[PDB]
Amino acid sequence: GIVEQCCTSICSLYQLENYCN
Amino acid sequence: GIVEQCCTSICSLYQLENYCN
Amino acid sequence: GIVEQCCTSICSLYQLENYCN
Amino acid sequence: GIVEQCCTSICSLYQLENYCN
Amino acid sequence: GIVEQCCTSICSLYQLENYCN
Amino acid sequence: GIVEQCCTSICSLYQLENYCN
Amino acid sequence: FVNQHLCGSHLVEALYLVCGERGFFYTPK
Amino acid sequence: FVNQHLCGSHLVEALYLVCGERGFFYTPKT
Amino acid sequence: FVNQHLCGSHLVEALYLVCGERGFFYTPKT
Amino acid sequence: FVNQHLCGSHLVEALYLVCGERGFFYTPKT
Amino acid sequence: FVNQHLCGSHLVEALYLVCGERGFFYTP
Amino acid sequence: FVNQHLCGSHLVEALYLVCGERGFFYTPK
Ligand SMILES: [Cl-]
Ligand SMILES: [Cl-]
Ligand SMILES: [Zn+2]
Ligand SMILES: [Zn+2]
Repeated sequence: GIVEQCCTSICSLYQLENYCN
Repeated sequence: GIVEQCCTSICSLYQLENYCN
Repeated sequence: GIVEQCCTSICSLYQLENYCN
Repeated sequence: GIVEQCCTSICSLYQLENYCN
Repeated sequence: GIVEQCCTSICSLYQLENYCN
Repeated sequence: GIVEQCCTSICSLYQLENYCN
Repeated sequence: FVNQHLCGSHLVEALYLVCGERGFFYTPK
Repeated sequence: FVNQHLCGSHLVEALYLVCGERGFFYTPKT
Repeated sequence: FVNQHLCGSHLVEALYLVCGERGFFYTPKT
Repeated sequence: FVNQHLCGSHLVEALYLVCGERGFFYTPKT
Repeated sequence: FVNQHLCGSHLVEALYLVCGERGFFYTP
Repeated sequence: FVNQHLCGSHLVEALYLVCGERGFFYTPK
């Protein structure tokens, strides 16, 4: 998930926008 | 400045980037 | 919406739980 | 103490309340 | 209390300090 | 830099003041 | 609306704490 | 794991800001 | 209610930074 | 790494939500 | 003014996320 | 990892409180 993916490496705001509904 | 601009109305991510070095 | 309900008055923890998955 | 109890294992809401006045 | 003094006008770090243990 | 100085060890208020304008 | 904008940042932090494992959906509008 | 607990705190704050009007879903479990 | 609620949140974080190792008591009313 | 200090920061925010009007004590020793 | 004070704490966290490696100058 | 990234969010917050009306400079690189 977002944790495995954004807690092991830094997510740019463009990677974050994917979880927006 | 940033204050008069973004505490008055909600600044978008685009507007805030004008404040970055 | 939660904003209208919990930004107007303070929601207890029980009230916020209403919005969990 | 709080730090010992909650900085390695997550403390639940009920454990946090032990530190309320 | 603290809320009464620090929630209308900004309290400085020196004033907050009279609240430490 | 600041993160190398203040994220390895905790900086005091005197060391953070160094970054004030 | 900035007071609402500010309050909403705090509400998501409270939802995160309260909800735990369950998670939550935040739908302002 | 408190580390993951802390990070997720920070990730919900970034989602809030990035998603704006649209909102988001926070589903750790996964 | 909300405004003082929001300010108290910011207040405890300032006390945490200022008081460091001494700790603190937060009693809104008191 | 200031892990403890970071943890502490989050704990006082969690205690403020949990305890409400009652308030709480924060002693970094314990 | 505490309201403006509370808002700039939120603005600096936002600047932190938007700016990244560029950093920023925060001048009220 | 993101330790540095998490720590920096807390440092900008502490600088904001320490510096007051002076403002501050956040320059990581
Ligand atoms: Cl606020
Ligand atoms: Cl953290
Ligand atoms: Zn943190
Ligand atoms: Zn706030």
